Order: sequence, then structure tokens, then C-alpha cells
Amino acid sequence: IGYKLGHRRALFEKRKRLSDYALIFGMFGIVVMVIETELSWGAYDKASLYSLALKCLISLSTIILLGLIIVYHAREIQLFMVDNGADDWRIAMTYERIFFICLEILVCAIHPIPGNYTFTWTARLAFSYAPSTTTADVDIILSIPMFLRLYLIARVMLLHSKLFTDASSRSIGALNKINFNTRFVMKTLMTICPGTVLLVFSISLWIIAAWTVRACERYHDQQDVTSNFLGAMWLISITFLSIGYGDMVPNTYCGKGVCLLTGIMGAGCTALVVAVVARKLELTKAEKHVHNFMMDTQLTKRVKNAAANVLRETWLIYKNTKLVKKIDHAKVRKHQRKFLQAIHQLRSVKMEQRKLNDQAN
Amino acid sequence: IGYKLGHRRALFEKRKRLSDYALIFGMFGIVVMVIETELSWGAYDKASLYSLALKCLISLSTIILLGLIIVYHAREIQLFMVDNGADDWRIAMTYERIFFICLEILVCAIHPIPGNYTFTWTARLAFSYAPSTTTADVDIILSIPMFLRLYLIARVMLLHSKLFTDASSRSIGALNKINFNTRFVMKTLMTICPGTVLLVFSISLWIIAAWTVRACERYHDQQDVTSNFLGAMWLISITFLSIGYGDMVPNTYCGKGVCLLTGIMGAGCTALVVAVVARKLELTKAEKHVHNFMMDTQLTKRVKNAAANVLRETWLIYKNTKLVKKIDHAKVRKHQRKFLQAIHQLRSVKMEQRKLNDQAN
Amino acid sequence: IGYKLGHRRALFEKRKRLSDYALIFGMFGIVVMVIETELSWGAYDKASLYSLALKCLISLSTIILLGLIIVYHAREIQLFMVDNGADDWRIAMTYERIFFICLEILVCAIHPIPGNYTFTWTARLAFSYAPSTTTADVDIILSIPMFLRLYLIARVMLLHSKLFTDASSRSIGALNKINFNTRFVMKTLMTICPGTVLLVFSISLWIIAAWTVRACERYHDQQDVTSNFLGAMWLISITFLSIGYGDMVPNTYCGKGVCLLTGIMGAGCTALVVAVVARKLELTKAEKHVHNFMMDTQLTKRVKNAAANVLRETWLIYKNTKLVKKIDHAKVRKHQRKFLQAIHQLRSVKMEQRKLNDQAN
Amino acid sequence: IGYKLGHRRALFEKRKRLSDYALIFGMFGIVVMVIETELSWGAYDKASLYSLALKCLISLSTIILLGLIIVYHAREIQLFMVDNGADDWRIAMTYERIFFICLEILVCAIHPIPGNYTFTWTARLAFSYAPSTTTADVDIILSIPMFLRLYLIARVMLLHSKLFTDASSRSIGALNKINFNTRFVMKTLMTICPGTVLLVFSISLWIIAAWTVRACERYHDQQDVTSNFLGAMWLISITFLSIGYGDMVPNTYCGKGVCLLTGIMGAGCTALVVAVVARKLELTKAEKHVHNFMMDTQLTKRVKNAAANVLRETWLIYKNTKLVKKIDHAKVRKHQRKFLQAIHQLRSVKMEQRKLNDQAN
Amino acid sequence: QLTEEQIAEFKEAFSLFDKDGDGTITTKELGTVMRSLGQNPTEAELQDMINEVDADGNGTIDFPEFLTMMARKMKDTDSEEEIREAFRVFDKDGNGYISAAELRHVMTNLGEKLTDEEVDEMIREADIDGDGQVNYEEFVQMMTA
Amino acid sequence: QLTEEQIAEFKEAFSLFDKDGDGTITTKELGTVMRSLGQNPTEAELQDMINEVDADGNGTIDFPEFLTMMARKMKDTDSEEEIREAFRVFDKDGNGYISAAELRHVMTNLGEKLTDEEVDEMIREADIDGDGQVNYEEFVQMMTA
Amino acid sequence: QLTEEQIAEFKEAFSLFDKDGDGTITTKELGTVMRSLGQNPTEAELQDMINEVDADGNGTIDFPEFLTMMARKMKDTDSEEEIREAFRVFDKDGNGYISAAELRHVMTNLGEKLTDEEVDEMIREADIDGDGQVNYEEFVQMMTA
Amino acid sequence: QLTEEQIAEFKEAFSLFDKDGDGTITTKELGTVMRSLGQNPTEAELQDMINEVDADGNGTIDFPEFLTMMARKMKDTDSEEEIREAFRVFDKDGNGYISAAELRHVMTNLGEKLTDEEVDEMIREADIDGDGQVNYEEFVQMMTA
Ligand SMILES: O=C1Nc2c(ccc(Cl)c2Cl)/C1=N\O
Ligand SMILES: [Ca+2]
Ligand SMILES: [Ca+2]
Ligand SMILES: [Ca+2]
Ligand SMILES: [Ca+2]
Ligand SMILES: [Ca+2]
Ligand SMILES: [Ca+2]
Ligand SMILES: [Ca+2]
Ligand SMILES: [Ca+2]
Ligand SMILES: [K+]
Ligand SMILES: [K+]
Repeated sequence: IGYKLGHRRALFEKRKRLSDYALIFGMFGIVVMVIETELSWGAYDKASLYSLALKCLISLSTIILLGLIIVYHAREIQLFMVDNGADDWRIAMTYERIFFICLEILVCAIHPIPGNYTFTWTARLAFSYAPSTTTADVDIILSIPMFLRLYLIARVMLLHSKLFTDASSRSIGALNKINFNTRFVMKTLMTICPGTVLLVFSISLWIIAAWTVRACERYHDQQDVTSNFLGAMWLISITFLSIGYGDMVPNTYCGKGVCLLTGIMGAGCTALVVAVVARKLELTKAEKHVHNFMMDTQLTKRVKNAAANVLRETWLIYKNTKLVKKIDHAKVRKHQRKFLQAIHQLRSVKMEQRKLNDQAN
Repeated sequence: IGYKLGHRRALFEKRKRLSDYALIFGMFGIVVMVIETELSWGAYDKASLYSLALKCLISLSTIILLGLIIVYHAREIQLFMVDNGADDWRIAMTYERIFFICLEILVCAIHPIPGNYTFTWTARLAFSYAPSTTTADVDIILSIPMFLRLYLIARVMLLHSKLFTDASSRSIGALNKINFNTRFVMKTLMTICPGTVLLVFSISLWIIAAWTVRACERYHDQQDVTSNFLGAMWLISITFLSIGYGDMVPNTYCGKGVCLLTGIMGAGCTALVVAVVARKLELTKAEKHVHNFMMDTQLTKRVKNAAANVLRETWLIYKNTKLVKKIDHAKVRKHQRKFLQAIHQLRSVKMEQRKLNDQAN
Repeated sequence: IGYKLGHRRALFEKRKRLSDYALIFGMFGIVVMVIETELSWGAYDKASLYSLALKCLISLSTIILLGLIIVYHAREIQLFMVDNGADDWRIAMTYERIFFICLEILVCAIHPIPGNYTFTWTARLAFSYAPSTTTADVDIILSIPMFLRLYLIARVMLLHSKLFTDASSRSIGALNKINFNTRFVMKTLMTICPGTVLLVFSISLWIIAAWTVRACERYHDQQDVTSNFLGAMWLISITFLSIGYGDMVPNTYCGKGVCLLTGIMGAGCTALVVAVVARKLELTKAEKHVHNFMMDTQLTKRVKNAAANVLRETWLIYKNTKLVKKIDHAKVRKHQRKFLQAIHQLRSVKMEQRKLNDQAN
Repeated sequence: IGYKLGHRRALFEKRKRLSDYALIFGMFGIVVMVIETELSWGAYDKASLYSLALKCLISLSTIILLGLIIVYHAREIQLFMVDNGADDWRIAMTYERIFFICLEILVCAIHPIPGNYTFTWTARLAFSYAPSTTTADVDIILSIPMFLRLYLIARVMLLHSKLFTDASSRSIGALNKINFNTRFVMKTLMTICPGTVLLVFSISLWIIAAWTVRACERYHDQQDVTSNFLGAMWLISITFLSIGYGDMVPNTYCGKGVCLLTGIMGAGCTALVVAVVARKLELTKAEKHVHNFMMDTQLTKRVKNAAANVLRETWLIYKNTKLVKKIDHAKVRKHQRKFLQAIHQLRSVKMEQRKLNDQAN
Repeated sequence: QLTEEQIAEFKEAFSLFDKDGDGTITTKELGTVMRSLGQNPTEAELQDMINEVDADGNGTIDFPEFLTMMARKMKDTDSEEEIREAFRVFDKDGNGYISAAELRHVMTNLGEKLTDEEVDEMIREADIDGDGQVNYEEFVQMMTA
Repeated sequence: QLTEEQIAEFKEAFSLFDKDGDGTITTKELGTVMRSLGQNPTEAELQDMINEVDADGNGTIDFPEFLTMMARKMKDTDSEEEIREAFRVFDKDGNGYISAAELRHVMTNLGEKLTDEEVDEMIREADIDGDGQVNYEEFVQMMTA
Repeated sequence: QLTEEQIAEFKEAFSLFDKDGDGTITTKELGTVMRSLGQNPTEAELQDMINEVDADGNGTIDFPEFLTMMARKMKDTDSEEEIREAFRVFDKDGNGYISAAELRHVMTNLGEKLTDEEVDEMIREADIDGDGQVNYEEFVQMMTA
Repeated sequence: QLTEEQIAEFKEAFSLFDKDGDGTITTKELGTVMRSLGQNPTEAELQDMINEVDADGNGTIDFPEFLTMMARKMKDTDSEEEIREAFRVFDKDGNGYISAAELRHVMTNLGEKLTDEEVDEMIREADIDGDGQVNYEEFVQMMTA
């Protein structure tokens, strides 16, 4: 048993390290892509040697990333053989697993290849419906889908989770037959720290979406509107919130697609955030008990005051009616009005007391 | 006995087949209408013979569809006679069956009749408030209402349902007096598969609404804005989400009506989808039990740590106050601050434990 | 006694009739105002005699309406004297009854007085920020507030209610100290028929607000945009739904105020309508029981099928491993993959059955 | 003892008075800033002596405010020493107390210093994308963040609260370990008076944000659009409600930031308000009981009527089929249709009755 | 005539109630199913439901009896069951008979207010009246035959 | 004077309480109605409510007694019932009387305090029997005649 | 091989069930943990769970027995437990055996229809003993060995 | 000193627990309040809470004892109460004494990992009586007052 558990733990450690390295190399590729995209518009041309150097560096990172993913899946299959008592790796090779491995390699293989390739881009300007033709480099079509590499963050998050790796958690969850997967960890995080999860997701989406909007829009924007980073940030914020475009309509279908994706994400994230805030503005059960106690005390005091006023006004009416030789009708009318007011106050305060006793159950 | 039940089963099978044929012919008519609408703007004119051929084919499909609907309603009345022990078919006609049959025939009778009829169409352009006069063919006013034939999908969905026709389901539902109608099947689908139902409905509405928007807008659009299919899809998506209109405002009241209908549908579909997502992000009862158990374990550990720190600082304050010949006030103050911090940590962790014990039941 | 109840019933009938007459005359005044506003822009000028005739008719209706309001309040004070054992009517006047009577008379006294009075109106056009100066008649400022007379509808609705007048309802409501006021009747209506109440309110608000927008906007609109009734209807619908203005921004602060009021009303009415729809898409308790029963039956069938497949694949693996003369590795691998699939299906169906047994409580 | 618990009360009173004075001086500074900002655009220039007088008055108020803040924190530290049995004030400094004291001094120290300093401001106009260069005074950058002083309102609200200082409330809350802080008082207010809290917050935000938008936009607005106070009020209202922008789009990033903050606030405040309204439209438990009772009575009457109709038509079909010399078959068919109608009515009313009995418990 | 598949479907529906496999439905099985459906009945109600459909008199539901009652339950609505329900609406006592005075009151006041001559003719034509106590047999025979 | 329709409406309101045709509301029908209305009144409270309305002392409310009660219940508010409620606020433990010291304490400390001249002058004016403990009869007799 | 940290992790996981320091998990402790986990296991079920893990039949789970079962439980899924579950699906009663007729019915009717000759071969090979009732040991030995 | 208004405020706070007219808070007038506050304390817990405040014995809290404890409850947080709570965290047995081995374990293993010499010095200084079972009195006296 000592060797059997140690082998699985060593395989877990190797697989976790491979995930960490894959995330490091994917993020390195994304960062160098962002730097090269920003700098080739300005500092250097696409025929410069700086462009070649940075894109060759991107391609080397991509090769290492693909190797790391393949070795990670080899370790996954080896762990599968260890777990499900198998001696042939070909048992693990279902159609679903092959398809997902191929999808992962396809997603992580897209990058701007070294070279100088251009294409013709035609778009209709917003609010003026005028055409715009530019000769755009192909590298933008290959750079934008590099943001799909962020699933490696989810992989690392699952593999570094304490729930997924702890022995106590596994032993307890075996009793309830809990399925320890990425969905369970995500739902647990949305349960304990919903505001933090939504905040991190929203800020990262905001920056990524604004940058990709300006990267797409800079080709047909010669007026510094949607190619402005701060303007793109504002556009993403107001489509997220569904206030709407101002004069900030994208000129390109890439920008429109990003804005649509932002609006779809916002339609749900806003409601989730509002539910979180509504829950956080609610009193705790102990605080509810204390508040009900203090309110009931105040209601009792007000009931006593109202009843005292009722009796006082009844006495005053009787006195000024059948006790004074000169019956002043104005005084009697005033006291009768006050008597009716006191009756109404007593009725209303008793209704409030009844409602509070209802919610106190 | 063994004859009446078989007779009812045969009648139901005939009704089901008639519904299938009616749906097939209605969808055939809609598809040929879409093809002819797309092709008469481009390839051939309205005086061409391809237009005549396709519209005559539409009219023949419509005649067969009307015949199929009439025979279907005859089978309905015959099954009604079988069920409610009636010998005269005139008992079925109740001023509501007649009205719904007439409505169904009216809805399924609208189609672009063969011929070359044109009318004058005047619309005010968006954002510029300029008039636009075109001579439009009448066939658009007769083509757009053909999408009303999609209730046959609901009819087929009811008739192919397992709940509607199954001895076990009817026998169980007779104990609760369940009414097995289209509303019940729709509610059951919205309970079992809400996301799938909403997704299918939204995608179909998206494509249909975008196509009808461009079909109406192509007459007064000479700038490729709302007559663009992809632009119409974007417009429908952003009015569904209530982000707004960009520069994409319909020039026609047909487009405005479609956008209003899309906005009304979106206002409810979005909220339903968000409720579905919120429910799907929630932990299962077993997962809740496991999570509460693990959180309580961590809370106990943290309580023990906090109490240990409290006792440690209580000891060190005394040890550095007394028990030392030369009292260093800086260190004593540091340990008193740490003692206060430990007290606060103990209080906070105990109140977290109290909250968790409250939600644990 | 048989006299006090009859006297109160007679007073109730008199108040009810006075409310009916007040509503009739208020609605007559509003209708004649709408007709005169529509016709003075076109058919006849403000200095003609048709305008004088219609406005004198409005003023006579207003005088009769004020008389009816005063007599209604006299009957209310008389019934107050009857109820609260009072002999002096001056007890009724409580600085709040006087204020509400004065407010009611002020609201019902505003109307376009006969005459030809004009004022200068300056507004900044939308989207172009160009000034517009017109000489407008004062009658618009006096016509628009006439829509405030619709509180008489609420008064009539309360006085015609069964809950407020029925003896059985009062007898049972006195046991729970229920306050039979307009708020209670409105809440009861929103509980019984929420969709109908919201639909009627929304349609009436739509038409009234669209007409008000048109009446205010026709002065500074010479392009048939917001002075179009159908365009105003669309504008009200898209600000109600918070999609936003298209190119339909009002040129006047009256239109902007109407649109803001429509948006505020829509922000709440939309959410209420969505809650109604969500409740109406929910299964009844009996339907829930039937659905859970049928789903549990299907789950049992699927559990049995999955377990049968598990045993079948176990047997097939054993046979092709230790019963055939030469072992075919491809066949054994295929059966081992199928065995693992069967195990996964059994686990998933059992957890579905467990979830259903959880929600069945 | 009498010394303590009275010394603490005296310290409480001194601290409360210091908070009151700090709020008075902060609000005085804000009001004079608003007056000077309004008047320097018009009446007098920035090189005038009225400007110098008002800004020197602002600076004197700021000095007194900083002194009051420092003395308040000295009283806080003294009360801390009294409570946590400390003799050295250095125990109170925990880098968090220091950080928050520094934050308060930084926030309250920002004000438009006397002088005539100008800077160059360049902004891109909305909807036209044209540049605008103005020489703006530095005082706007120093005036706008003066609205951050409104946290003193929260401080005063906590210190004047009954829950915080009442002996009965603290004695009761000590049995539930209730933490009496600003969050608890805010949650209590949101539980007692949610509509009033939201209304006050929304109106104050509306006016403050509209004035801030006007103050920022008046520099690049020469068309009276967003520098109009009433137009700014409308803009804030329609971004709060997420209807959108009309032609009212800020030319400055200050205005865009204010509009974004308004939209974020509105996205949550609107949902909270709608929840409040939905709760306030719900019947009380006693009202629910009364309503269920009355509805059950009406449904019993309707059940009796439906059953009587069923029996009546069952009799009439027999009487017109048999017991007659000649059969018309037309009246017989009519009565059979009415019999089926009565059966359906009885079924539906019984369904309503059982649904009501389900919601009755 | 029913096919093999239809007979199989109806046998499965029968098995939903015949858990033990005896080939017959007892009272306890029906009670368990109904309580699973959240309709907790009494022994009297369960016995009444078991009766009114068991033609062989064995006191338990057979398979042919189940087919006979499913012939009615598969319909959207049934006339005899609803006439029995309307009868039980006014048979609040539970004796199974309706007094002539109560029936006349119901027919003249509750529904469409039949004329007194019509009510007299109806009460005379009620053969199961038994000199006043109109039974459920007359109501069924009025419409069924 | 009441018409036939009014008498019919009040009769059906009475029938809403008189389940049994005893011609009078028993003391258990009121309990059943109140429990249907989400309350749990006690036997003492039920007896107190069934009293104060019956003038024949039978312990059961008739139809004329119901009409007299409805004469007050149909109003928006009733003065006598509310004076009784204000009396019961200070009548702890159902004593039925308030001591002069307790009444003076109530009228001087809580609520809008009276001047010491009117205090104990109220008690001197009240307590016609001279017992010294103010009963519910005196409070009713003040406002009424 | 296990390290000190891994041994400590497994020891604390054991302590989650070992309340007292007895060094062994009894039935009551497992019951308390499971009831904390929102279940209501029976004494028979708790005894069954204590069995199948107890290497040395002390009647209670030891630490090495806990480590041995954790070896299986740390995996995503276990074959033997699921084969036992599939066995218990068709074992309606508490007997540890299934009749040959029942197995033939199961394998020919429900699930993937196995060939009748294949079913005969399976029922012959599985029944290692002369008894025609197949035990759980045979099913486990079919796959494990 | 205290103003008469402050004395009145504290008196009404005392009246929130002292419902009866006496001048002592009993063990049941505290249980009623704590059960109104959503807690379910036992007789032992109530007795301990009374005993922690009850000077001069009598088994009941007086008014001056209430003032003395309010002097501690009015502040944001106390120190002696939290030291007692930290002590009770490790006094799971309830005997009121912590063994020297238990203190060494809880101070070396969990927390901030005191040095062995520091733990020895602390356990020697705490054991003033030399018994070796550290009581709550020693912990309170360590922090002085
Ligand atoms: O998950 C499990 N943990 C268990 C089990 C059975 C016995 C024991 Cl002692 C423990 Cl700790 C379990 N299931 O067999
Ligand atoms: Ca059976
Ligand atoms: Ca039978
Ligand atoms: Ca009675
Ligand atoms: Ca009587
Ligand atoms: Ca143990
Ligand atoms: Ca053992
Ligand atoms: Ca006492
Ligand atoms: Ca004492
Ligand atoms: K919106
Ligand atoms: K919008």
C-alpha cells in the first residue's frame, strides 16, 4: 500500500509540474504576442528584424508548449492505467479523449508564424456607412485566437486545489459519492467567494476584451475612437452594463463580435453580482433575533403611549362636556379629533406589533 | 374491450401521420418562399418564369396543406365522437372549434400568389429623416406572414410526446387529475431541459428575425446596413440583449416591429436564462453536506490556532513585564498589540463558526 | 337595528353614484381635450369658433366635475359623522382631509380655458443641437395635466369592489383586523390577476404617453419623427424596455420627462411581468408529483439496463481472456472500454436517481 | 463604579461633538466650492478678488477640518486606551489605524488652493470626433474630489445611532455577540426603511453626479448639451436606468467616468428597488388568510352551480330524447353540447379548488 | 384489436401498480402508489376506488378489470365519473341518496333554476327515488341509458 | 329599512359562521372559522368573544345579535371596541380593574402626561361604586352616556 | 514510498473518523460522521460498511485497514465497488445469491440482449459450485481474477 | 459620576431582563430572554452565566452587579472574557483544569510553536499551587487586571 499510494502521488506531482510549465509557456507566448502587436504598429515595421525575432520566439514557445501538453496527456494516460487496473494504454484512447487532445493541440498551435503576409480588409464605417479598405497583416487573425490558451489557468486551478488533492476531502466525499472535477471546484469557489470570483473574471475580461477590440479596430480607425485603449475600455464597460454604445460602434465585425460576447457575459454576470450584493445586505440570524427583540420593545412602548393618549382624550372630552358650566365647543371638538387620532395610532401600532410577531416565527 | 382501445389507437396514429404531413408541407412552403425571396432580388426578376414556377409550387404546397389540415380536423372530430360517446358530429362544433379551424385555415392560406403585383412603399430613413419611395412587390406582405405556420411544430411536438400517449403516464395522471395538454408538455420541457429549450428557441428566433428584418429592410437600404444578413443578426442580438441600436436602426415599420418583438422576447428570455444559470451554479445537497463538513474542520483548526496565539501572547506579555530585570517597553508593547490581534482573530473565527453552524441546519 | 344599516347603505349608494358621475365628466373632459388638440393643429385654427365651442364645453364639464367632487366630499363627511358617532361636521376636518380635498380640486380644475393665448417656446434639437423657436399656444400646458384626472378610476374601482362592500367579507376581515382600503384591493388584484393588471396598465400607459409625447413634440418637429403617433408608440416601447432611443430623442423637456417616467415605470413593470411568467411556467404540486413518479420509473429502467451492460461486459472480457484458444487483444480491449463506459453510466444514473430522491422530499 | 461608565460616556459625547463639527466644516467647504465654481464661470474671473476671498475661506475651512479630524482621532485613541486597559497610546497604532488616519487627512486635505493656475485640456468631441483644446484652470481637478468628504455623513450617522449607544441594545447584543459597527447599522436601515434609504441615496447621487458632469463638460461644450444642468440630470437618469445615451454623450473622460459610475450604481440600485416594490405588493399573512377564505367560499358556490347545471342538462337530454312523441334532435344536440360544457366547467372549478387547498397550507 | 406491443405497454402500466407480481392489485398497493403521488387517502376511499371497477367481485383489481378502466381513463374526460362527482357534490351526508326536497332546492336555486313543473317531472321520473331517496343508480341510468 | 337583498346578504354572512343549522352560531363554529383564519384562540378568548354580543345570555349568537354586531363591524373603526382594547392594554393578567395608583402611574408617566390636578380627579370622577378600582364599565360610561 | 507528510495527511484523515484516540474506527463513529454528512444509515448498513475493509476481524477498522481502503478511494472510480453495486441492483432481497433463472431473465431481457447460448455458457461458468445460485464471490472472481 | 438620565437608561436595560417587580435577575428571567434571542441554553450554562457576575452570592444578579457587568459589556470587546473563552477552547473535558501535557501540546504543536524552554518556564510559572493542573484562575492572574 505504501508503494501504491506513493506512485500515484508521484504521478500527481509530475502532472502538476507539467501543467505549471504549460501555463508558463502559454502565458509567455500571449505576452510576447501582445508586445509585438503593440510595437509593430509603431516602433518597427513588419519587415524589421525585431518582428522576426519576437515571432520566432513566439514559435519556439509554441513548440515547447505543444511538447508539454503531449507529455501531460501521456502522464494522464499513465495515471489512468494505474487507476483503472489496465496494462494497455490503448484502453484509454476513446474517441472523446482523442478529440479533446486534438482540440487542445489545435487551440495551442495557433500563433503568428514568422513571415510578412498581408490581406485586403474591407469594412463599413459606423454611423457614416462609408467603406474602408486597408491592407492588413495576416498576423492579427493568428494573434487574437491566442487568448484561447487561458483554459490552462482552469487546469492549474483544479490541480492546485486542496479539495482535489486532500486525503480527508476524498475520504469524506467518497461517503456522499461526490464527483471531484473542475465543475465541483468552480461551484465551491462561487459558493465561498462569489464576489471575488466575479470581480476577477470581470476585470480580466474587461482588459482582454478592450485590448482585442482596439487591436481589431485600429485598422479602420483613423479618428482615435475605438482604437483608443481608454475608449475601448469605456465601450466594453457600457456594453457589459447594457447601457449601450455611445458614438462607439465598432467598424469591424471582430469588434462587434467582441461587444456581443461582452454583452452576453454581462447579462448574466450583472445578475449574479446583484444577487451576491442582496445576500450580503441581509442580516444574520443572530442579528435578526436582536433586531426583532429591540423592535418589539419599541412597539410595546409605543402601544403604551397610544393607549395612554386614548384614555387621556376620553377623560378630557368627558370633563369639558359634562363638568364645565360654560361648555366650550371648540375645545371639545379639538379633544374629539385628538381622541380619534389616538384611536388610529393605537390601531396602527397594534397592527405593526402583529406583523412583527408574525415575522418573529 | 380489445376493439375500442385499438380503434382509439388507430385514430391517434392517423392524426399523428396527418400532423407530420402538414408540418412537412408547411415547412416546404416556407423554404421555397425563402429561396424565391432571396433569388428574385438577384438572379431573376419577378416577371421571369423561375419566379412563376416557384410560386406555383408554393401554391400547390398550400393547397395540399389546407387539405391536410381539413382532414386532420375531421379525424379530431371523429375521435371526439368516439371519446365523448356521441353519434352526431354536430355536437363537436362549439363556436370555438369553428373559430380555431377558421383561424388555422386563414393562417395556413396566406402565401405569395402567382403574378406580378407591385405597390408604392414610402419610408423615412433613420438618423437622416429623409424620405424613400420604392415600388415594392406585393409578395413580401404575403411572404412574411408565412412564418406563422410554425405552430405545426408545437402540434407535432405534442403528438409525438411520450407523456401524451403512454398507458403508464395516463394511468398515473388520472389519479392526480392531470390535464395532458400542450401547456403541460411545455412546462415539463421547461422543467427538465430549460437551457436547451431556451437555446433552441433563441437561435431559431435569431435567424428568423434577422432574415425577416433584412427582407423588409432591403427595399429602402442602399448602403448595406440593415439589409446585410450579418448586420441584421447583430441588430437582433443587441435588441434582444437590450444594449440598444448602434447605427443599426430600421428604416421601415416592419423592421421596427420585428425589433420590438425581439426586445419583448429578450426581456423575458434573458431573465429565464439567468435563473437557469443561477440554479446550475448551486451545490447539490450532498455537495453542500460535504462542503459544510470540510469548512467546519478548517474552522476548528483555525479556532485552535487562534486560541494558542492568545495564550502565547498572554504568557509573553507577563514574561517581558515581570521576570526580567530590565523591562524593554518596545517588546512589551509589540506583544500587547499581538495579544489584541489574537483576541480579534479568535472572535472573528468563532463568529464564522457560529454562522456555519446556523447554515448547517 | 334595521335603520342604521339601511342608512349606511343609502349613503354608500349615493357616494358610488357621485363617483360614477365624476368619472364620466372627467373622462368627457379628457376626450374633448384630445379631440380639440388633434383638430386645432389641422382642421381649424385656435381663433375659430369650433375651438371656442369645444373649450367652452370643456369648461362646463369642469364646473360640473368640481361640483360633483364637492358633493362627494360632503357625502363622505356625512358618512364619517354617521360612523364615528359625531354630531358636528367640524370634527372631520383634520388638516389632511382639507389638504386632500384642495389637492383634488386643484387637479380637477386645470383645463384649457377659452381664449387665444400664446407663448414663446425655445428648444434645442436632438443630435444637431440647433435652436428652434416657435410661438406655442398656452393650451398645451393646461391640456397635458388633465391626464391627472385618472385617479377617479381608482376611486370607482374601490367603490365597485366586492371586498369593500360585501357583508361577508367585512365580517371575516374584522376577525383579522384587515384594513379595507384602496391598497388592500390593489394588492388583492395583483395577487389574483397580475398579468391582466400589468397588461392593462402597460397598454394604457403606452397610448397615453405616446400621445403626450406627440402633443409636446409636434411644436418643434418638422420632420415627422417624434410627432408621428406610430413613431411615438415605438419610442415609448423602446424606452419602457430600456433598449434605448434610436434616432428618436425628444427635442423638448416634456418629451424627455415623459420618456424618463416611462423608463422608471418599465424598470419595475418588466421585472414584475417576468416574475409572473416565471411563476406561470412552474408545475403545480400534483403535476410535480406525477412528473417525479414518471422520472423515477425511467431512472429505474435505466439503472437496470446499465447494470445489465456492466455484467455483460464483465462476462465477455472474462470469456475472451481465459476461455478462447488464442486471445484477440483488439476484442478484449474493446470489451474493456465498453466495461468502463458501462461503469460510468451506472454511476451517473445512480447519482441522477439520488438527486431525484432528494428533490422528491 | 461611577467614575468609569461615565468617563466613557463623556468621551463618547466629546467624540460625537467632534464628528458634528467636522461634518459642518466639510459641508461648508463643499458648498463654498460649488458656489465658487458656479460663479467663476460667469460673474467674476479667476484673477478677481471674489475668487481669492472664497478660496481663502475654503482653505481656512480645510485647516479647521484637518484639526478636527486629528483631535477626533486623538479622542478615539484615548477611548481605545480606556477600553482595552492600556496605559501607552502606542499600542493603538497598527499600520491600519495609521493608514486610515493618513487616508482621511489626504481625502480632507484636497481643495482648490488660492492662486491662478491653468493647464491645457484636449478632448475629442462626441459623435463628431473633432478635437477641442481649452486652457482650463487647475481648480477643477482639486474641486471635484472634494465630494469624497461625504464619508463624514456615515461617521455622524453611526455616532448618532440609537443601536450604537443605547445600553439596552448593547446588553441584548452581548448575548448574541453582535458586532455593533457601521455595517450593522447600514444593514439595519436597509431592513427597516429600504425604500427611503434607496430614495435618499439615489436623489443625492443624481444631483451630485449631474453637477459633476456639468462642471467637467462645461469646458468643451459650446452648444449647451452636457453643460446644461437639466440635460445633465436627464443624462444621469438615463444612464442610471441603462436606457442609454441620447445625443448626450460626454466629451470628456471625467463625464464618461461619472456616467460609468452612475451605470454601475444603477445596475444594483434598480434591482434592490424592484425587490422592495415586489415585497411591498405582497399580502400580509392575515390578509392571505382572509383572501383564501373568501376565495374558497366563492369556489364552493361555483362548484355547486356547475354540478347543478350538469344534473339539469342530464335531465333535459333525457326529457327531449325519450318522454316525447317527436324528437327535434336540434334542441337535443344543443343540450348535449351544454352537458359537455357543464362537465368541463365542473372539472375546471374542482381543479381550482384543489389548487387553492394546496396553497392554503 | 390490440397488438403485442400495446398489450406489453398496458401490462407495464399494470406493473406500476402490481409490485408484488400476484397478477392482481390489492388495496395496499393502490394506497402506496397514491401516497407516492401525494394524495394520502383513507381506507374507505381506497376501498371505494378498488370497488366500482372490480366486476368479478374478488375485491381486488385483475388485469382485464384494469384494461376495462383504462378504456375510460385514456380519454380526456369521462361522462360517468363526472356525473358521479356531481352527484357526490350534493351527497354531502354520504348516504348515497338525495332527498327529494334537497334535489328540488338544488335544481330550483343553484343552477339555471328549472321551473317547478320541470322539477316535479324530474323527481317523478327518478325511478330509484324509493319514495324520496334518489340514489346514484337513477343518475347513471338517466344518461347511460 | 333593509330590503330583501340586504337581509339575504347578511344571512349568507351569518351562514359563513353557522355551519350547523342550529339557527344560532354555536361556540365551536367561531373557533373553527378563527382557526381557518390562521389563529389559535383559547376557550377563554372564545367565550369572551361569544359573550358581549349575546343579549339573551344563551351563550350563543342569534341572527339579531349578529345584525347588531355587524352594525358596528361594518364601520371602518369602532370607538367602544378600541376603548376596551386600550383598557385591556393596562389590565394585566385579566384583572378587570386598574388600581388608582397604577392608573395614576399610567396617566402621569407614559403617554401624553396629564397635570397632577386632573390626575386622581379622573379617578374621583370615575369609580361611581366607590370601590377605588376602575372597571371597564366606567371607561365605557365616560365616552358614552 | 510514503513520506512523513503523506503519513500525517492520512493520519488526520483517519482522525476525522477517529474521535477518541482508541486507534480504531468503531461503528458508532462512522454512524456519527455519516449522519453529519446528511445520511441515515442503518445498523446493518453500517456493519456492512465496516466489513469489506476489516482485514483483521477485530470488528472495527484499524489504521492499516483504513490506509488499504483509502488506496481504492483516492481514485476517480473503483471497479470492484461498482461490480458489487451492479450485483446488488439485481439482488432485490438480502440474499447474497441470484437464481440462474433471474440472471437469464436479466441478461436476455433488460440491457444489451445477450445471446441465449452465451447466457447458458455464462451461467455454467459463473456457477463454479454446484449450486445454481450465483454468489457475489463468483462475480468478483470473474473480473478480479 | 452618572446622571439620573444614565441611571434611568441602565434601569430600563435591567428591566429588559427583570420582568417581575423584584430587584434581582433570576436564572429563568435570563433563560426566557436568551430563548427569545434564538438560543437554547441549558441550566448549567445559565447557572455559570449568573455565577460569573453574581457578587455577594444570593444566586441572583442584583442591580449593582448588572452595572458592574455592563461596565464590561458596553465596550467593543473585553479581555478577561476572551481569555476565558480561549481557555475553554482547550478545556474540552470541562473539569476547569488543563493538564501540563495538554498545555505543552497545544503550545508547541498548534499556534506559534513556542520553544521547549519557554513552554517549561510557562508551565512552571503557571503552576503556582504545584498541582500541575492549570486552572482558569492562573490564566486570569497571569494577565493581572
Ligand atoms: O468512504 C468510506 N470511509 C469509510 C468507509 C467504510 C468504513 C470506514 Cl471505517 C471508513 Cl472511514 C467508506 N466507504 O466504504
Ligand atoms: Ca399485487
Ligand atoms: Ca378482480
Ligand atoms: Ca351554531
Ligand atoms: Ca343569543
Ligand atoms: Ca475510535
Ligand atoms: Ca481491524
Ligand atoms: Ca426577577
Ligand atoms: Ca447578587
Ligand atoms: K438595458
Ligand atoms: K440600453
